[PDB]
Amino acid sequence: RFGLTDGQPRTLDEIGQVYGVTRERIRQIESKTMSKLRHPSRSQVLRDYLD
Amino acid sequence: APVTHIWYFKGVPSRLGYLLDLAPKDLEKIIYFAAYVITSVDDEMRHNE
Amino acid sequence: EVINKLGRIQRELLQDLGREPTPEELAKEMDITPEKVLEIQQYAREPISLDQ
DNA sequence: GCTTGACAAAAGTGTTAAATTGTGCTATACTGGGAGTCACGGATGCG
DNA sequence: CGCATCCGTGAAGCACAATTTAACACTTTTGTCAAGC
Repeated sequence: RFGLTDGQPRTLDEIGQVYGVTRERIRQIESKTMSKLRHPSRSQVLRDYLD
Repeated sequence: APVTHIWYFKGVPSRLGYLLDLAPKDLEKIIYFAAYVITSVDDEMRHNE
Repeated sequence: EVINKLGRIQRELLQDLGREPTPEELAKEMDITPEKVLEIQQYAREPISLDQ
């Protein structure tokens, strides 16, 4: 999604079709990941770069 | 058009002048469009009678 | 071209009032608005040498 | 572990207008600039 | 060959053609949702 491994950001459907899921499924799992990672318990380590 | 490096046209000694056996002023006149110089001549019209 | 027009007008109009014309006076005769005149004056700028 | 469909915002196509950039042209006659020196070693030549 | 003397260097204004910007309608895609199967 963010292209961290290659540098090319990808749209939803473009990475939904590499697996066997729709674009909205990619959106749903992305929302899950954003909700889980955004929580302070993990963001406390990553925040200090530009807190 | 061709061009000659100034460091060798003059400098006491003038490397170009010594190389070609021309005085600095004579060489200066040729490089800088002030006098003509004969590049070569054919003997077939010098020793032909 | 327009830079020369501006320069000549600025040089000439001084005798009318005894001051170096400002953007208002210049615009009043160049038929252009002050902001464009300021842009022209900036555009007429020339680079200085580092070796000074 | 995830689909159908429906809406609105953002990413593209294309035509047109406006501005921005480059080359040419002007016919009385006029015809050649002007700017604030000495000291050093090396090439030439004299007997 | 032994050295002196001269020599050059350094220190006024527009017309028309072509190119380039950035307006806008429209199209497509991308992101988003409740409700749900």
